[PDB]
Amino acid sequence: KNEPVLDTDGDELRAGEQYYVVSAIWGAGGGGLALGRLTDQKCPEIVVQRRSDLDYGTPVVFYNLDTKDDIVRRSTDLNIQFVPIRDRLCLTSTVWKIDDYDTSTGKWWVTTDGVIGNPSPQTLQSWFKIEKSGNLGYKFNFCPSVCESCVTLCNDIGRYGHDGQIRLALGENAWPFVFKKASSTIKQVVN
Amino acid sequence: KNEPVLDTDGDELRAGEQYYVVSAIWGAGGGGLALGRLTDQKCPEIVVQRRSDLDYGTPVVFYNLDTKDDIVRRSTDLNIQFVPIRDRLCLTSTVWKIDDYDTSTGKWWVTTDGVIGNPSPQTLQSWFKIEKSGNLGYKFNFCPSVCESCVTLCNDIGRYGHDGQIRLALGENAWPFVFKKASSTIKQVV
Ligand SMILES: [Zn+2]
Ligand SMILES: [Zn+2]
Ligand SMILES: [Zn+2]
Ligand SMILES: [Zn+2]
Ligand SMILES: [Zn+2]
Ligand SMILES: [Zn+2]
Ligand SMILES: [Zn+2]
Ligand SMILES: [Zn+2]
Ligand SMILES: [Zn+2]
Ligand SMILES: [Zn+2]
Ligand SMILES: [Zn+2]
Ligand SMILES: [Zn+2]
Ligand SMILES: [Zn+2]
Ligand SMILES: [Zn+2]
Ligand SMILES: [Zn+2]
Ligand SMILES: [Zn+2]
Ligand SMILES: [Zn+2]
Ligand SMILES: [Zn+2]
Repeated sequence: KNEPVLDTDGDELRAGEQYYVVSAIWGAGGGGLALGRLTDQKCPEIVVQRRSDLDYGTPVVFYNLDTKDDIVRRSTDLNIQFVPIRDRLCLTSTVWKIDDYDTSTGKWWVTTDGVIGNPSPQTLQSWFKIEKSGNLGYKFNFCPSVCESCVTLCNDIGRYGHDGQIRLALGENAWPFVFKKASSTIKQVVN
Repeated sequence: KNEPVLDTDGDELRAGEQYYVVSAIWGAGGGGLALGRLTDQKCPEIVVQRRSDLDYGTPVVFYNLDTKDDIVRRSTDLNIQFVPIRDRLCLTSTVWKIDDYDTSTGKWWVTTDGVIGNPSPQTLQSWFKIEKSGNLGYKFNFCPSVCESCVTLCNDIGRYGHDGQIRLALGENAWPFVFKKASSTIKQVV
């Protein structure tokens, strides 16, 4: 029942379709999201942002909580999965999830090896919401409500430098994004 | 400066002194807290509650954020450490800390191997608060203020049965406790 998330063409986002997640702020605001690697723990791959605003990164696909709903809506728990075109460097999943607290940095990082579906305590770390960010794009929000009796973090996602890369983590200042159709989705609006 | 936490004799808690942490609800509400262990895990030890209300468990000591304050006060971050009278089972610390999320239960357990002091992002999981719980004892709360920029859990601590034992975890319904001074030795000013 919530309002649909829109892409840069003004079209409602469709579950199951590929979208680049691109910073709503260009220049020093960077480009799109992608799979990255840390040298101390190369798998699972982490979520990073490309520094070049003309690099849209790797597309993601959204999976709704209600698998019957074709539309991606604001403020509704969903799973997010990178869909790389090239061969896998890691055998962990490319599904986003919130990591365990990192004492070395004070951060709750967005990483991968998440799980699709099965809303439950077991999958709590894999559920994200998309929220409107004022009048400038959207933000990711980790505040799952799939388990009413579970204590959870409830916080927006920002971007933070670590080891020379731009990572995503829970933080006080959300980073805004827009959604751009990947080539496979552009085919869906043309005959 | 917030109001002091009081023990069962009406005396303020002092840092470094040993206190049993005993359920304010007796009978089916159980007894005091103690070090325990899991089946697959001997180390670090976990925080458990004794089922018998005349078993006060293992005493704890409190460490203040500011090492100069000797009084334990409500709604202030502190470290909590078991001081067992029995041989250690582990080389890990007996300092309380919030565990990593347990996907198999949906719980954020209170465990040990925490750290004393050094309020920082590195030690964030080791800082607890004591709050009044209405007309019946005190509750523990995990909601550290030691790192203003850090994102943190912020929740009361309840008691939950798992795998035959009574554990503590973050939860919506806090469990109430009182503090019984453990030793009959002289109350010496630090
Ligand atoms: Zn439309
Ligand atoms: Zn249109
Ligand atoms: Zn290293
Ligand atoms: Zn590039
Ligand atoms: Zn439906
Ligand atoms: Zn991890
Ligand atoms: Zn680290
Ligand atoms: Zn690193
Ligand atoms: Zn105050
Ligand atoms: Zn008063
Ligand atoms: Zn006194
Ligand atoms: Zn007094
Ligand atoms: Zn002072
Ligand atoms: Zn240790
Ligand atoms: Zn642990
Ligand atoms: Zn750890
Ligand atoms: Zn488990
Ligand atoms: Zn179980």
